[PDB]
Amino acid sequence: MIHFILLFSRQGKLRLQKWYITLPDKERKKITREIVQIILSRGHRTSSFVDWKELKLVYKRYASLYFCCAIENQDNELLTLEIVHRYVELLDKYFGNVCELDIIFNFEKAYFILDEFIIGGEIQETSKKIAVKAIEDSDMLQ
Amino acid sequence: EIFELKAELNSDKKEKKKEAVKKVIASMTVGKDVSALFPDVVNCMQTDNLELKKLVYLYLMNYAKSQPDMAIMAVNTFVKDCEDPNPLIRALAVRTMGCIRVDKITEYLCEPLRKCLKDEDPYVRKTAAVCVAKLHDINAQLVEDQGFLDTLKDLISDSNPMVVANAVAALSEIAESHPSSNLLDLNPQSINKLLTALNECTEWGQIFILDCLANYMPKDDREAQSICERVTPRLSHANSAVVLSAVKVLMKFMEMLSKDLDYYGTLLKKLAPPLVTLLSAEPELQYVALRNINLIVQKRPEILKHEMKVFFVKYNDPIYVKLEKLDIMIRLASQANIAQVLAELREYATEVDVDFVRKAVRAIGRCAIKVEQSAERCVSTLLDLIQTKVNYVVQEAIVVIKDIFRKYPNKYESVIATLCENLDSLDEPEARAAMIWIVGEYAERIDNADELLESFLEGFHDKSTQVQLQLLTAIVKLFLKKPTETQELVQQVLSLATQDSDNPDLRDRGYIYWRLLSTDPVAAKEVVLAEKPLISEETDLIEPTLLDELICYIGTLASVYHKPPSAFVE
Amino acid sequence: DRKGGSYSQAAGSDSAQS
Amino acid sequence: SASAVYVLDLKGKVLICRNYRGDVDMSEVEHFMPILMEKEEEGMLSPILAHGGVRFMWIKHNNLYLVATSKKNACVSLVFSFLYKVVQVFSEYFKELEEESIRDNFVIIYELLDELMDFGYPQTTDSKILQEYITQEAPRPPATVTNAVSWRSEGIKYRKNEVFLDVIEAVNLLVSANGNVLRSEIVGSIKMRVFLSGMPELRLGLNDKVLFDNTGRGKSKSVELEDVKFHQCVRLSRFENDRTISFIPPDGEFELMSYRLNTHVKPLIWIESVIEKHSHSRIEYMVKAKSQFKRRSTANNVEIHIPVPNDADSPKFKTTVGSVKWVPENSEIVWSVKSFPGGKEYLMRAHFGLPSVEAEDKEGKPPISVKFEIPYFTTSGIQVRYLKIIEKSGYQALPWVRYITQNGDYQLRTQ
Amino acid sequence: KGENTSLLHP
Amino acid sequence: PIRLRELIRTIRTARTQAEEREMIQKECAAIRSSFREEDNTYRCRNVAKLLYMHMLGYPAHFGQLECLKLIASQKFTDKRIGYLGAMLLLDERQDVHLLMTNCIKNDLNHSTQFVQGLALCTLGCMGSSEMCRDLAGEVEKLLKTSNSYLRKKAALCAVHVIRKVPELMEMFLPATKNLLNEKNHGVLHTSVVLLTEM
Amino acid sequence: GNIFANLFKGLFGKKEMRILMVGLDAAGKTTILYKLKLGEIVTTIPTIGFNVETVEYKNISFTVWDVGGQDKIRPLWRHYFQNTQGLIFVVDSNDRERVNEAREELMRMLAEDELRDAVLLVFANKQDLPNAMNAAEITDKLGLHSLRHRNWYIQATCATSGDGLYEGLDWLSNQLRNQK
Ligand SMILES: Nc1nc2c(ncn2[C@@H]2O[C@H](COP(=O)(O)OP(=O)(O)OP(=O)(O)O)[C@@H](O)[C@H]2O)c(=O)[nH]1
Ligand SMILES: [Mg+2]
Repeated sequence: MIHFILLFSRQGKLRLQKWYITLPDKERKKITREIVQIILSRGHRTSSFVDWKELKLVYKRYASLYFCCAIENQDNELLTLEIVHRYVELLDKYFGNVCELDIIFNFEKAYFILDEFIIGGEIQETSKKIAVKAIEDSDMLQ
Repeated sequence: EIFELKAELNSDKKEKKKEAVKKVIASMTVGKDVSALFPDVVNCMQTDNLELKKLVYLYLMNYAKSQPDMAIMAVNTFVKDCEDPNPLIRALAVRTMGCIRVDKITEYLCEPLRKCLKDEDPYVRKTAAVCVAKLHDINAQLVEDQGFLDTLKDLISDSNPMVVANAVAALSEIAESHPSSNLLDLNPQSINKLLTALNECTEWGQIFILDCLANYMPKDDREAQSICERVTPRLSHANSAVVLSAVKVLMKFMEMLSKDLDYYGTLLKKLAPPLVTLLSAEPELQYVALRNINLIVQKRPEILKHEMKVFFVKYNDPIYVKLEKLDIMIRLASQANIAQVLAELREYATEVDVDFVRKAVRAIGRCAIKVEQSAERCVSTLLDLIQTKVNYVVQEAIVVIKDIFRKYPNKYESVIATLCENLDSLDEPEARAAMIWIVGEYAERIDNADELLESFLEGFHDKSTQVQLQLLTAIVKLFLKKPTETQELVQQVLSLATQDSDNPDLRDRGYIYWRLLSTDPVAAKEVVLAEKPLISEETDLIEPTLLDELICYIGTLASVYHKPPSAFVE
Repeated sequence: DRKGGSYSQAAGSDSAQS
Repeated sequence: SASAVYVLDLKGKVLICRNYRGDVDMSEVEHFMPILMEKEEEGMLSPILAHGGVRFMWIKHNNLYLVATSKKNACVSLVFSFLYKVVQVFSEYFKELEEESIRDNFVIIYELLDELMDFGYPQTTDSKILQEYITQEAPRPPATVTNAVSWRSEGIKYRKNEVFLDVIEAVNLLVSANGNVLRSEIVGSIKMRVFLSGMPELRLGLNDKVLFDNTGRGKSKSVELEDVKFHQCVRLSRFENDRTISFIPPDGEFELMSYRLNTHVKPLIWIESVIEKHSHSRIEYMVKAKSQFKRRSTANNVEIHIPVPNDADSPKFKTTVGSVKWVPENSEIVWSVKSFPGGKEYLMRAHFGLPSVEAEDKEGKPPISVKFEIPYFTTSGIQVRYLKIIEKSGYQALPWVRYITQNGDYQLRTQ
Repeated sequence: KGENTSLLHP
Repeated sequence: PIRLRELIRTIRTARTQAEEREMIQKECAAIRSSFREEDNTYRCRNVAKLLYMHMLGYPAHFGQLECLKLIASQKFTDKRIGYLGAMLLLDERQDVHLLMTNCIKNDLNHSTQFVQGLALCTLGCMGSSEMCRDLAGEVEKLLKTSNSYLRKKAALCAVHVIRKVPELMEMFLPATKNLLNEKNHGVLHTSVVLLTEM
Repeated sequence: GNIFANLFKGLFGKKEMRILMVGLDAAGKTTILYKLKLGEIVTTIPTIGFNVETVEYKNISFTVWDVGGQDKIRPLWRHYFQNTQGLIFVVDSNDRERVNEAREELMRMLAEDELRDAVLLVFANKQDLPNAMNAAEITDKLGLHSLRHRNWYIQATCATSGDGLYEGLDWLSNQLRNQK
């Protein structure tokens, strides 16, 4: 399972954060800072895969904001990238032309979508249309 | 963009040329590589506008190393400008000539340097001296061939006291970079002439004048007395660097000063107000002042005997400033202000800086070790800190208690009971090893020493090499002192450290302990539990040879770093 | 007027010291 | 011995740089930012940086760090003095210290930097002289710099010769939490705004204890300042010889002398604070302030800052005199008083709740300080005797000076 | 800027 | 009632780190003052601001009771805000999730599908050793449900309970029997994941 | 300033008041709250967390926050004491062994400076079996008369019957409301 998934900008600002492992607040902040430093000090030809603290630290940012995940060494690496791409596509479909500025304003919506997509570090919605329909129905509830 | 800029620069419009120069400067200042346009700007160099000349010179200096080959088209312009009637233009040309890092460029500027060496303008003279110094730094052989040393020596014996100071600084830099052969040392007449111009020198000139005296070695008390009297007025100058230079000069002169004469006493009396004033300087200069005081503390510690209130770290003082103040207080600790030091350490122990708290604990321990008159007060403070319920505070208190027991353990038997139950669950190796050593050495006032060591024996084989050695030593000491309640404990420790311990040093120690136990248990008391002599504490004072050298090196980067001048430069 | 102490005229020297 | 002095920004971008020696590559500035970030994160950050064999000393400015890279073991004090002089010159020329003026006056900034120092040796340090030779909106250099008298420009003509003095008093009291004051120092400040015609030579005269003892008049109230520093124009030879304060006053406001000596008198304001803070239930602020100064003196704009709890909320203030406002940014309650007559007694009773959830870490106990400023009060009792204004042409001057007493390091240790 | 740009450009 | 968008704009308008910290402190003081009065109308905006401040790196110890109060509320937005607060600032090591067990149990029988799904997701994300012990029976009850949208959530909750409590996997042996014919991809994936975890 | 709007609001009833629910587990706290809010005895599971509800009576909306008597939930009453205007204590007259524990918990709770403005509200729960004590024996055992500066009233209510709830509510309103 994914220990923690967080969205961070290129400058170091974090646009998302979702950890599935209970850690101390100071320890969590230190881990996030170390992950940002490793990602911020990584080239474009590093394969987007890092084994930091025995965790599959996969970094793949399609824009100025980067995305990272940390999972145990028990599954294929391409599965994490596929899940990240599917989540990004679902978020773009839910929002529409998602940008960095819109991410800050829609933090609650993004958190709700992430919770409805993956729970506890495991995949919860394999389909892409069903999750979008459920999110739309939940939003229309009020 | 680039093509448009080149076309504008290749135009005959003065406003357009000025706009292009401003755009190039903004691009150069903004981080744009405008060195490729240097040859284009070479043609548009001889301009009547003073602002344009400065920008062109700046671009050439910034584009000289980048395009040394293209820089050959500026010698004629520099030669023409070297005879400019305007003193500002001449000074700018002199500055630009020395700023060009061209090996073949300074060769053609030797004649202009010789022409400008005798410049009547004091600013012109200073610019010529600066250019000569720059040429000597770039090419010492070229400077020697040009023979500027004779002109530089006579420059100090001229008017333009600021120009004289600039020439003196240039000569010192040349000699400082020189291997000391052919030194520019002057007789007492030169020193008197400099002192006469010292009062007319500016803030920069005063520092340069004081730098020259740092190299001269006085040989007569009357000359030393006159020098001290002259340097005394420098202490009433607002320039902190001037104050620091004057203090360094006074300290250097005090090396040959006689304590019998009253001049040394007057100098010591007048130095304290200067130190107090310097301590109230800016935070950037606060660290420098603290370093200078620490360097001079080891030389004349009696100068600042009564300076203790200012040694307290301010609430708004920086972390480095607080550390420097704590170091000064520790070095300046005395029995007269022992209570004040203890109160400040207690006040310093309530801060939120973990590093600051550790430094305060270390300073308190050092003060307690240095002066035995406050040993009871130090023990009480350590007990209060331990009772404060701070993990870092508890570890620091345990370390301090362990250090004090090894230094003054004759009256340290009253704290074993208090330290016996002091939340010993801490796993810090420094605190755990100190507690184990204290228990082993002080296994007389505690009736449950074996019980306390039982908890730490669960992971003795995997605790640490130093921790395991300390635990084994404590077990051996307990067995030697009271083997009735530790007969099985000693055997278990020997088995664990001899069979389950793979450490080479630890295994050897365990084997030696087992052999001693199996050979003569009675002799182990006189061999293992022997009365150790006094522990030789390491002196924090610098060596006298280094102290003398550091006295001359006042205000340099080595003083802040506390390293020799040759050990910090590359 | 002005806060922080009004400006007052100052002498040239100590007339009682000659 | 700094290789080059540059002005940086908060984002790590260098606002402006000016090489003086060329012994250090300009690319070393880039590594300064990561080094500063590491030092701040590790607590090892210091103003004097070190990038290998090259030291990059930096000073935190209003908006950017004044990084001065150096190569050899040059005069660190000299480098600091040069940086301070450059900061003062920039403040004089530019009224704002931010990135707005750095990129707005670069044309004159480069010329000023070039004229200031050459080859690592500062040459120009007079702001008025620099403005008379370098302007943002060129003639030959002025002769005042070449002449010895660089603190008084000749040829100044004024309709009236008026000098505005300022007797600034700084009362710093370091009162420990036990109630005993440890650091009690009063620092004087003799700043005069001389605006006359010509370059008159000031002849300072005051009621100094040393001067009175030397003259035999050591029987009245004489101020014995522990530290007295003369200005640039002040002649140190006369002061060392017979305490003769003879110097050419500058054109404008300048600090001629600054007294600095310890204080053995009772505090001007006696503040008693009570912390009736319940265990995560409520907080009590028993603040009582007693004015120990003379009743004839009133403290204008008195602001006694009482640090409130970091997580405290819903506070209620029960005071008698003076408005109390809780600043969320300051996280403390400041006892703001417009005018505080001497001998006034103000009692305050704070009451606020506390969050149920306990704090994860402690926040410390910052000291309590007041912002009292009572002018027209001379606590030290030092009285100025006369100011010898001598002019070759001959004119009648009318100097003015005001004594201002303010609260400096009057910080009281929290309980 | 670089923030208003689409994450995937779709 | 300061909106989250206004707080984000104000944070973006701050340049200096000290200025941003002061603005965050003022916002947190305002939020604490509003919470101390027991405000329930604009609680959503305060919760969003507190979450943004916590994500920005600001303390939120005092903002724990408000999240618990909003969790036991009736508004759908309030319930979502409380669930988000419990998932973000609530943890087993925090110990503030112990009082949330009764709220979760009450919401376990809630008729609304979004509320039940949100509660299940929060329980899975913040699974505790004691919370799973008191909620193990509820998870098994929903495992036999025929709701495709809830089957995945039930499987995830069971997997989280098994991971947190390996000794509780014995109660899921018959619950997942005969569940390999699920047409929905999510239900089949959840069943396969549960089988692999077991 | 003007208080015309406040007077208009109070003319038809504006005061609401507050209340708290305290007592040992299985002491009728949940059943008592259900009877007060709804009017029927609804079976409830163990109070792992807390129950929050509001009761409107006599134009006053007195919110009730049920608090369990579990060991892990007994120390949690401090959090519920914040922003609380009233407090109701549920005792078990049929639990002699738990009577001492309830008395100790009540003494510990009443010994808090924050919980000082709340009047005493003790309900004699389990008033349906012969083992339940009277309104004076339970108070004497708990030492209700020794609570200085505390306005406490002893009321006996049967969880199955619900009798005495109206009298207790009227007494609480009279103690809290000092108007006509
Ligand atoms: N049937 C009945 N039960 C009563 C009576 N008096 C008290 N009770 C108790 O009240 C309990 C009601 O349970 P809940 O609704 O959960 O409320 P509670 O008493 O606070 O129990 P917890 O919520 O677990 O703290 C029952 O378990 C009974 O033990 C009564 O007169 N008749
Ligand atoms: Mg109940």
